[PDB]
Parts: sequence; C-alpha cells; structure tokens
Amino acid sequence: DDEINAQSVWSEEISSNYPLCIKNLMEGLKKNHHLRFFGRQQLSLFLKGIGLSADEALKFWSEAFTRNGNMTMEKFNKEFRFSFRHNYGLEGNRINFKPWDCHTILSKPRPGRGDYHGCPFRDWSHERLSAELRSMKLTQAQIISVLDSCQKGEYTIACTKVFEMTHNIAHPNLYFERSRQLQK
Ligand code: SF4
Repeated sequence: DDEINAQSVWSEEISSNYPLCIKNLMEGLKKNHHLRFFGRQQLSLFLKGIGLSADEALKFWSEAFTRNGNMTMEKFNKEFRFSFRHNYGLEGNRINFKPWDCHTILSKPRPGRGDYHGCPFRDWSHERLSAELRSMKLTQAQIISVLDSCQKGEYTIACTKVFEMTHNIAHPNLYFERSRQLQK
C-alpha cells in the first residue's frame, strides 16, 4: 500500500508508467467523475493488476465518482459500490477477474462518444494521437513511425514503439511493469 494506493495512482510518478489506454481512462474519469461499464472494467481491473488493494480501490473509485458533488456517496454505494467489490471478489463470487490483455481490450465493442475504453492507437484520429504524442515529447519522425504502425492496424506495435521512445505478449499491465522497473 506504501507504493500503490488510491492517492499514488494519481501521481505523476506512478501514472508516467501507464500506457495510452489507461491514461485515456484516467483522464475520462477525472473529467466526467464516472466511466461507463467497459471503461470501468478496463481501468479497475488494470489497477487491481498493478496492486491496488480492494480497500484502496474502493477509496479511489468512490472519491473519483463523488468529486464535485457529481453524485452523493449514497448514490455511489447504491449504484456502483457492488460493481467494484465484485471485481475484487468481496461479495463472495469466487471468480478472480483477471486484468484485460490488449487482445481482450481490442475485442470489446469499439468505443463511441462518451466511452474511454479501447485502444487509442486504433480509436483516435492521427491528429489526436499526434497531439498526445507531442505532449509526451516525441518528435515528428517518432510520431510518423508510430502512425505508420497504426495505419497498418498494428496497434500493439505502435504502443511498443511509444514505450521504447519514452524510455531508455501484449498487455497493459506488462507495459506498466516494464516501465515501473525502469524507474527502480
Ligand atoms: S496496445 Fe494495449 S496497452 Fe497499448 S494502448 Fe492499446 S490496449 Fe493499451
């Protein structure tokens, strides 16, 4: 809990290790104080995978959903608490939901307006990707190479390129673990 907790998953240190899908989900959560079902699952199971405990997850999700009076804690408890507890087996279900790999993520229904699940390398325009990658300090040649992979439908190669270019078989939690090791 010292390293990964409801607070540190918002830190720059820990979030600098997130792949683009998780960054997108965290941004949608921060902006909207809510995520629709598929994004809730993609992000909550990723965070479980990096070691966010059940207690810290319930702190994280209830704080994020109730921010700015978006909903009362009563509403969170009546409409969402069970769903997050279920993801951690706290209601006795005896199914240990695993984090989604990239194939599972890509195989879910493609995101529409208001959805943040999926894979940005597939789901964003080249203009939106280039803007994000510029913000991550990549150069034009680097971005062209990433977009080359996206154009070919090779989304996990695009993501691997972004990893290589921002640092010194396909799974968001592997991206996180590899990146986190390079801080350590
Ligand atoms: S390739 Fe996988 S880890 Fe990378 S952004 Fe897409 S879904 Fe996330």
